[PDB]
Amino acid sequence: GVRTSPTGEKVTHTGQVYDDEDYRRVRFVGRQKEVNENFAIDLIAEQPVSQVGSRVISCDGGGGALGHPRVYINLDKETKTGTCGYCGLQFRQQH
Amino acid sequence: SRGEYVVAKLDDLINWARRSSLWPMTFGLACCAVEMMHMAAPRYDMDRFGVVFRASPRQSDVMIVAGTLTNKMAPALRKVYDQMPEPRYVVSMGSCANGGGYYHYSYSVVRGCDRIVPVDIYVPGCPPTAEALLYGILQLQKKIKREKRLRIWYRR
Amino acid sequence: TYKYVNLREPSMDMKSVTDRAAQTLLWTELIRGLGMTLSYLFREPATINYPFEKGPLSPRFRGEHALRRYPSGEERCIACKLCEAVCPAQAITIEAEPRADGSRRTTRYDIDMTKCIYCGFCQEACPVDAIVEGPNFEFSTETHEELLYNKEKLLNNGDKWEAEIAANIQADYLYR
Amino acid sequence: LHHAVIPHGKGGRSSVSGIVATVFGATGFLGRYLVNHLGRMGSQVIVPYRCEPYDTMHLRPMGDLGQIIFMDWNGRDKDSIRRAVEHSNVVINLVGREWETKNFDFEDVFVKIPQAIAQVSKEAGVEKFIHISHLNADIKSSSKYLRNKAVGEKEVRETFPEATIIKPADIFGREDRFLNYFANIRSLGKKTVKQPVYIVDVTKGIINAIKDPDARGKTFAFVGPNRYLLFDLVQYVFAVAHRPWTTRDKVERIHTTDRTLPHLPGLEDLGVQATPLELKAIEVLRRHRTVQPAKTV
Amino acid sequence: TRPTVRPRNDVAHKQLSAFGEYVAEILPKYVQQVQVSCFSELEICIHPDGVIPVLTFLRDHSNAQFKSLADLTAVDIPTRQNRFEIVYNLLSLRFNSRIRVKTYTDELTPVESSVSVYKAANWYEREIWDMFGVFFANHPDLRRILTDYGFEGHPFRKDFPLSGYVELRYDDEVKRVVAEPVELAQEFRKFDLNSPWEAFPAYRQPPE
Amino acid sequence: PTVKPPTARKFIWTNHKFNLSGTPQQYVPYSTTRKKIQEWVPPSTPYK
Amino acid sequence: FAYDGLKRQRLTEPMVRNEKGLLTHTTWEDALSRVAGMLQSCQGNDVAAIAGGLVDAEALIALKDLLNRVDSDTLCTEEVFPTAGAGTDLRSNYLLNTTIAGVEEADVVLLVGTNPRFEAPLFNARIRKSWLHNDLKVALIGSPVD
Amino acid sequence: TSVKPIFSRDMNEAKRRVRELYRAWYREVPNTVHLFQLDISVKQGRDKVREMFKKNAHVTDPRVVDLLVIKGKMELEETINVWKQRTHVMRFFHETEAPRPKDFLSKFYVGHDP
Amino acid sequence: SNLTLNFGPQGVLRLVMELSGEMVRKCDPHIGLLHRGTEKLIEYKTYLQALPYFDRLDYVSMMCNEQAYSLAVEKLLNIQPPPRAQWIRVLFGEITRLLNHIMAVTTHALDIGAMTPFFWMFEEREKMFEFYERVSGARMHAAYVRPGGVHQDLPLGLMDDIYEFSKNFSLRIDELEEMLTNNRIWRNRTVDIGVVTAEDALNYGFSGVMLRGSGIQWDLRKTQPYDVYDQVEFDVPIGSRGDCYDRYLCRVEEMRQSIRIISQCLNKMPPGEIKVDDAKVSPPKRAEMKTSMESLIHHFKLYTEGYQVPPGATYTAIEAPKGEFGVYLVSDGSSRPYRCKIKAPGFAHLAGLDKMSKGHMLADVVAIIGTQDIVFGEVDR
Ligand SMILES: CCCCCCCCCCCCCCCCCC(=O)OC[C@H](COP(=O)(O)OCCN)OC(=O)CCCCCCCCCCCCCCCCC
Ligand SMILES: NC(=O)C1=CN([C@@H]2O[C@H](COP(=O)(O)OP(=O)(O)OC[C@H]3O[C@@H](n4cnc5c(N)ncnc54)[C@H](OP(=O)(O)O)[C@@H]3O)[C@@H](O)[C@H]2O)C=CC1
Ligand code: SF4
Ligand code: SF4
Ligand code: SF4
Ligand SMILES: [Zn+2]
Repeated sequence: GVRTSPTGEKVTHTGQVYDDEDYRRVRFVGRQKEVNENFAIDLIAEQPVSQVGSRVISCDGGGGALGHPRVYINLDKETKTGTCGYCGLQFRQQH
Repeated sequence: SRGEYVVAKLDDLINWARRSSLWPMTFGLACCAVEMMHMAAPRYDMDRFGVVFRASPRQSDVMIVAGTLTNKMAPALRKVYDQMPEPRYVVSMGSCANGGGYYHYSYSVVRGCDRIVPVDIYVPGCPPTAEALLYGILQLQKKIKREKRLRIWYRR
Repeated sequence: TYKYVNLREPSMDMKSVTDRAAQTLLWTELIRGLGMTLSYLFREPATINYPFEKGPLSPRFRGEHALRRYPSGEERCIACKLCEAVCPAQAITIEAEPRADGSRRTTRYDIDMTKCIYCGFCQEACPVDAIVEGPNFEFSTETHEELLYNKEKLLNNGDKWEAEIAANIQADYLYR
Repeated sequence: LHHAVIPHGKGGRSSVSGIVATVFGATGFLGRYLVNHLGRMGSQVIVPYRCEPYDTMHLRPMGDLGQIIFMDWNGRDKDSIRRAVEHSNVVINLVGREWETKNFDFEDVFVKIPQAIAQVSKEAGVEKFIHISHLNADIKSSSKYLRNKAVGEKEVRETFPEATIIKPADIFGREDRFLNYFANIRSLGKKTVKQPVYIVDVTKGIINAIKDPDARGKTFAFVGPNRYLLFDLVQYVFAVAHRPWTTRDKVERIHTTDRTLPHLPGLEDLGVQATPLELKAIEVLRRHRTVQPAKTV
Repeated sequence: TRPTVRPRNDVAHKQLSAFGEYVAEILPKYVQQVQVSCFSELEICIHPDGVIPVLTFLRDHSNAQFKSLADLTAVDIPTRQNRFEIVYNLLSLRFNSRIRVKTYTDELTPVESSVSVYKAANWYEREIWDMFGVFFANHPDLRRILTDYGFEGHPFRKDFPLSGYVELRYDDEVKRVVAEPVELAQEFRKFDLNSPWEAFPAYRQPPE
Repeated sequence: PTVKPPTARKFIWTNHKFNLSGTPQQYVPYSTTRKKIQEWVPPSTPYK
Repeated sequence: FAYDGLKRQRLTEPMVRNEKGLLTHTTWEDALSRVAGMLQSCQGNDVAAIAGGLVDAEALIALKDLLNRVDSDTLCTEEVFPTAGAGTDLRSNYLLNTTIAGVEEADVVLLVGTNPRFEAPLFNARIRKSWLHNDLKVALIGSPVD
Repeated sequence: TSVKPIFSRDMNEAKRRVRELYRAWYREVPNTVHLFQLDISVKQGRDKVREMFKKNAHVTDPRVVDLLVIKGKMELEETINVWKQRTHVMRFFHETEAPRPKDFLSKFYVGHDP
Repeated sequence: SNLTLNFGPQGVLRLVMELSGEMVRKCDPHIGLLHRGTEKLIEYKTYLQALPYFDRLDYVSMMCNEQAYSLAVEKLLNIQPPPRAQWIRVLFGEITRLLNHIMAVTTHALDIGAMTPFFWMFEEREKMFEFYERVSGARMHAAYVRPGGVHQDLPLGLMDDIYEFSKNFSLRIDELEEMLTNNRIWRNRTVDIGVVTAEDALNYGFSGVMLRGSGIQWDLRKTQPYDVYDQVEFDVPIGSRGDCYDRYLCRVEEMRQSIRIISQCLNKMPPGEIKVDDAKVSPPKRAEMKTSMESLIHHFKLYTEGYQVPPGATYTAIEAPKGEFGVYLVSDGSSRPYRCKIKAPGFAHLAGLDKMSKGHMLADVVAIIGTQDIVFGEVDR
């Protein structure tokens, strides 16, 4: 989910864009500013909250040894989802 | 116009003759020389592209800097570059020639051969494979293909 | 347990002396060398037709760097800075901060490809398989600063090359 | 002042100098040493080029990474000039020809191109503009060079009122066309008086005019420390170089004497000691080798 | 401790201890220490006046016969008043053995050149001049061998920075490779990697 | 890949691109972080 | 945790007043010339000086030597200390004379008019360590702060 | 405080060695300007040799000036024998370097360096 | 008077010749043209980080120098590799020996003028670089042999291809030897050239073929054996005259005996792990890094800090194809070396170049620089 400064220069997933009066835009004159158009903070918000029937859930990011270190998430808060600290996936106890 | 067409065909002819007959002068500085020798070896075989094996510096078309450029040899690099007739080209090969590489923070290493000579093609790797060096040489040939010396001369 | 190369005495009967003189006057071993070179004339050469034919590689090959994503679009890198800690060239520069959803992510992930020694300690130090040294070796540039990759270039390398990187990691991760 | 343009470092190669310079005509004799001396401070130099990019290769070792930005430009197109000056804080104009071509005469080069560069840099918010004219520029001059160059000087002064105009007399260096023109001509001697200025002094003067805020709107005259007659100058060039393409305009400009302008400041007001010919003419003319110094006025 | 632990060779340990006693009692004029490491390597720490008498002994004595000079090394240790530690690695082919001969100097005391004993040293200690600044007296051709010709300083001294003080670049004004003060586009990032917990209690030094 | 196709993702490029060095679509490096030290913006009113 | 104010609202460039009375950016030559032109016209009590809370001793004695060259003794701080009597002539009547560590040796502490929790928090922590381990008797004259 | 000497026993033998080294450099400078075809005058190279000798004039230790004479001999050997190029000879003349600020005020203007 | 030439840098080498017409009176090799300050950069980097510098010293003998540094660090750590890692190290060390002797013989023939067996044997060298790329991912600088064993196990089907290579490689040695050994022009360029006596070879610090060409029966794989060289069966070629021709024959026979060793290592490869099973030195598997807490802590601390090596000094020398390659490693107790002197054979050989080229001619200097296999990366560090 890219956005654009009033200079026409694209805004990265960090939020970086050069200022209007900054000379360092001259490196993009006649060339392109290479930004990635798949913002991970937008792509992780599209994932469904996984409803599980346990109090403690585990996540390994999928794949087993192809994912991240396996972590355990407590699901005692019904107010809030329990987000995996590595992959950003989030869980909820269904009761 | 007619003269624009004539100088366009003449640019195409002289660019064909200069890219299809590149003669390299290879600086065998370090480990990248071994992979240049594999690019000359029978598998990848530079000679079938018109790229001859070990021409002399006073008639070569491209200086391949292949290996670490130390402080002790940077004037020798610039001197051999100055002895080359024009059009001369420089291919930087591997990380030490490109930016200093694994010896970037060394006291006795020139941090990239583009502090010494003007570099046309940067081939990255440690060492870049002989197939990757050959990719860089073909990209040099494509850069020679889109030169516009006589078109700009007719327009100047 | 040792052998003497070049400790043969030549014979001194008239047969072997005439053999050595025939070898001198009739150039027999020079004809042997001509015969070996003539033998290679009538062989198929080892030359592949690059760019249309490619040299054979393995799934372990260490080419151009890329940053991978999970199969949800979330990037794998969680700013732990093991890859710039182990980088023998100090080619990696990382800066991080928590982003808007609280995730531990990088704002700067730079790899100076001209400093890089392409040894792949960053992919084997990475605990989440984020940075990989993928299959691409044909990425020569015409300018020095084009070989100074920021995070956007490496994420575009991951998006460009993920279909091949994931298959190489699938073929190789049981040896790791 | 913006934060990215504050000078940092020790003034070396990888430092920041705060100069964002657009040097028009950097692929020539003065642009060579100007981009050299700007790049050793750590300046963001923008080089617009008309020629083949191969003829820009020697400008590439002159700075750090990303410091020289090459871009295309047409001298009749204001759009590419605006594309090249819209980030610069100083615009130097070094566009010139010793001869007229079929596509560009002296009026196309000395009048229309500097007026276009100065006007577009005026409407782009550029602080500093530098125009390079000739010391012998005059409206009623004998050579079309000096006539159109005086007209271009007047136009630059009336379209960029804070422009620094610089008058070098006849510049000598390694890639010049003053001592090398004399050494290869194998025209005569007349009553012509010349004081030649050295190219590193011209470059130091251009940079000290970039850095000085009191040089805005001034007109400088860059002249050497010794005036020579034409005949014994040419004989001293043949004496150093060990010897016994042209136009009529170059002959009109060799036999035109270098005028004395005391009312215009010079290299001594920009902190530049003028280097005499007797120290650097050997460095210029050692190439032409297969000595009594020249008498002044 | 069978699979993963390197096995101790007590035979070579006892033999090198006996030969260290032997060298310490034949040459008490110079031998200051004799030590044998846990992986069975012998070090003879001598006085710098006895470089030529010790090295000619081990080269020529029929129980030693250390004919080969494997390596010659200096080590910079700035916490000593004799900061440089000159290391001679010697190989006996008759007795299939290696010995280390270690001496010391500061910046200004010269060490006697061992080119009379082993001609191999003709470059090695020459390298020690280029890298450390240790002068070697009565050397035939002592000059720099590895650094550039106009290089000031000695690089392998530990008070010398990782980069130099000067860097080279081609300058087009003077048409020449020139030296300028070093300025990095990115600083070498010093990492503080030492763990604050003691790793080896065997090497624990007693406090004050 | 006709026999064993790669595992498809929503982020993998549907349009592969070749080496773009020497073109206007080439990569240009830049700092991907924001401004660190904030400056004092002086107030727009006079001091009287 | 106050180090992130060290990277906000910072004065990074010299500023002078323009014709509109607005602070505008300038170089060091212009700013120091416009200050020294006013310092050369002052003498006596025409020029004064106030030091803040975060000022080092080197700049304090720099400005004191500079304002003594103009013969100006009006050198002030913001935190008001009474000059009645000895004033600042003797160092004893404006120091923590015992020490911070000397609270460990004390048995009775009288805290007058102060809230040492938020004025000097580690001095309060040392008082609590003496209170806990040495059974210090603490009396406070002032508002009943915690 | 008794040290082993290098070549000299006191300061006078060391000044003898400094004097002969300066004589050898003074004789060498015209040949150095000639065969390297340097752009400097012979007087300017001799002033540089005088500057490089007077840079170390404060040393009152015989071993230190012994090593200085030895290093000047090595530089002279690299100059007579054409081992140095033109660049190595001209590195004594710091030409392309900017003039460093000398007073307090310009060093205050350009940065933080004392 | 007599002639003085400067064969300059137009690896790389500067040569100052004092000639007396055709003869050579003095040969001064000016080196340092590839001095990069490797063994100062080692001092600021950890042991794992200092490992890839050893690939780039003798850049035609990569895994040999990896093996020598790994043996030095494992000696200071008082740990040993598993047996399978030892057989893999000896296997790839002899493949590296084939690489280096092909480079040596074919460039020594290329400089003299026989330019054809260069092209014939670099296809075999291309196949061995494919073996390196299959085992590690890079064709030359593998960073594969590490302290503790090797980095990663052999991929399946690699040993069958090493078999198919080794079965055919003796015919390649035979056709090289057909082109050069009985060739009268090759013999006239190498027989009377650079005769080195055995006493001067021991005195000059020569090692390897430079000793064994002169009849000295010394090979460090026999006398001071390392990983499993006491368990393989091979012969050591010995010269008779100390010249360029005997050193050529010694290198051809060392290719023969390396093929013998590679056949024995293919037939005797044991099962098991490839790192030391101390996870405080060699890193754990990635499957157990992502499951175990101790293994994640050890992964973190090995790839950021590294293992602490106990304080001590060692000189570990192996038999690289150029000779005795030594590492004098000094550890101060931290996870970075205090000192790492790199002894390489080409330094002492190029020091002896001046004696070896006395009384010879100018075109014999290139033969003597060929018979000492001089890679200037290992000479200048
Ligand atoms: C007024 C109008 C006329 C003006 C004057 C011109 C007269 C004719 C002159 C000759 C022809 C001019 C045009 C030259 C070719 C232009 C197009 C071109 O460059 O095509 C490229 C093509 C090869 O494509 P490439 O990019 O190499 O692809 C590699 C594949 N893997 O290339 C090819 O397929 C082959 C290219 C061959 C080029 C022509 C042959 C060489 C010239 C012969 C005549 C001159 C020399 C005579 C002999 C000299 C002495 C021996
Ligand atoms: N003796 C001297 O050197 C003196 C020079 N001057 C003035 O100083 C300036 C620079 O001098 P100098 O270096 O010698 O001149 P050069 O001819 O060497 O350089 C001129 C530069 O301008 C470019 N240029 C020329 N004509 C045009 C055009 N029509 N459109 C676009 N670009 C063009 C050239 O590029 P390209 O390569 O494409 O042609 C080149 O980069 C000139 O204005 C000259 O009149 C003043 C006094 C003395
Ligand atoms: S980039 Fe690396 S592999 Fe290549 S020559 Fe340099 S050190 Fe050797
Ligand atoms: S491959 Fe090696 S040098 Fe390159 S970024 Fe990764 S760890 Fe650093
Ligand atoms: S790429 Fe991997 S190792 Fe590097 S900071 Fe990101 S998660 Fe850590
Ligand atoms: Zn997860």
